[PDB]
Amino acid sequence: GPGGSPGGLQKRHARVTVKYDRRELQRRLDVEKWIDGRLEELYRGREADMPDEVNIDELLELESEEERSRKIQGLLKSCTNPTENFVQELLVKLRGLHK
Repeated sequence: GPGGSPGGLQKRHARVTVKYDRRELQRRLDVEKWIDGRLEELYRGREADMPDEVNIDELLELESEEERSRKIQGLLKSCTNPTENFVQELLVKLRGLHK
């Protein structure tokens, strides 16, 4: 439509925002901004349609490779477009501590 579109948002396949806004890590602010911007890109309605957000948990305070980032990749494993961001985001965040 002329800008205002009725159906076709594909910007939030799930109110999934990471609750990591209080810790010494450095992926918390990005935690809410990375996942919210993820479904904003992804699409919701074909693959990731389901929720997906956990990476920051490990890097937040675990000392274990982005195990959670792999979990979201489990539900988003499908990937159908810029998903490369969703999967790389959860992983990119863990790339702060796990290096």
